[PDB]
Amino acid sequence: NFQKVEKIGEGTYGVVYKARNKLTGEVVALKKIRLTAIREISLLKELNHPNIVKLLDVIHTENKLYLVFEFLHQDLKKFMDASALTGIPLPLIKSYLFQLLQGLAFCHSHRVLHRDLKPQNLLINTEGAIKLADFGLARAFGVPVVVTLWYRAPEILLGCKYYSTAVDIWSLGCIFAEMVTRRALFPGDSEIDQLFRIFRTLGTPDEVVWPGVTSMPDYKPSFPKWARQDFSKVVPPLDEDGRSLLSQMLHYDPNKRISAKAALAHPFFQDVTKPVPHLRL
Ligand SMILES: O=C(O)c1cc(OC(F)(F)F)ccc1NCCc1c[nH]c2ccccc12
Repeated sequence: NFQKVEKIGEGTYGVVYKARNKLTGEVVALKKIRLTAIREISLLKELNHPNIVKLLDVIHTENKLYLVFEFLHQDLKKFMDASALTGIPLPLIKSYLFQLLQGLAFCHSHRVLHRDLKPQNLLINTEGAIKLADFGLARAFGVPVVVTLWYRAPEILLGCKYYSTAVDIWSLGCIFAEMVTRRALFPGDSEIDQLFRIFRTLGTPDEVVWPGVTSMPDYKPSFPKWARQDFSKVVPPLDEDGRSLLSQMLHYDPNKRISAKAALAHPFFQDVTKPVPHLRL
């Protein structure tokens, strides 16, 4: 049905190809996934937002699951690498953050979580748009399907079984910091190394800042107690509006962590514009 054009990427869920519909000529991103889900997934075809990748078609044939997505040429990881020596201009960082919060507020309003946000899942086009892609919906929908931990919320790493929309805010805060500084904020290589990198920067959490943290499934009283280091070291250049918003995105307590909807009203976005990136395809 399709002419494979190139392999776009991997991820231990499946493989993604750029492909051309043999009959219509549409170029699409084709996701092959080896194996109540089929129904609720398919609902997403008609649930759409400018800052979410469009799921064109869902095809369950054989012992595999094919997902046909709209194709975009670039992602934020590639753009950030290409911008490492210059840095992404603040107005574009701001526009991207704003759009991603719009995308999250939409899918959170429909009670859909992403769960696995990372730069390489954020697609961008020549028109200044950025879109949520590669949702981690396998577990949530119950599909019978090396992992990056750098953007995982602390409640996930501490074994919370029933985590909330707040996990996506945490991940987006880590990406925000990375656009600003051009370095991953918390590049852990194990679940405990990820946790300890977070603690070394934001302080070991306790019941004062995060009620109930000490009762969490993987919390150990033996965790080292790091002081919180001053937040001025975290994303240095960024102005106080940006730092303020980031600090609310990185609150330990998911109940205190800012929502996508409230973050859209933060003063950091008072002068928000939509610049156009300069993309080499
Ligand atoms: O992005 C993927 O890879 C993916 C995998 C899925 O199930 C799995 F089993 F994992 F394959 C299911 C959906 C997926 N994307 C959904 C994108 C989407 C369109 N409209 C939406 C409205 C609100 C929230 C999200 C969306």
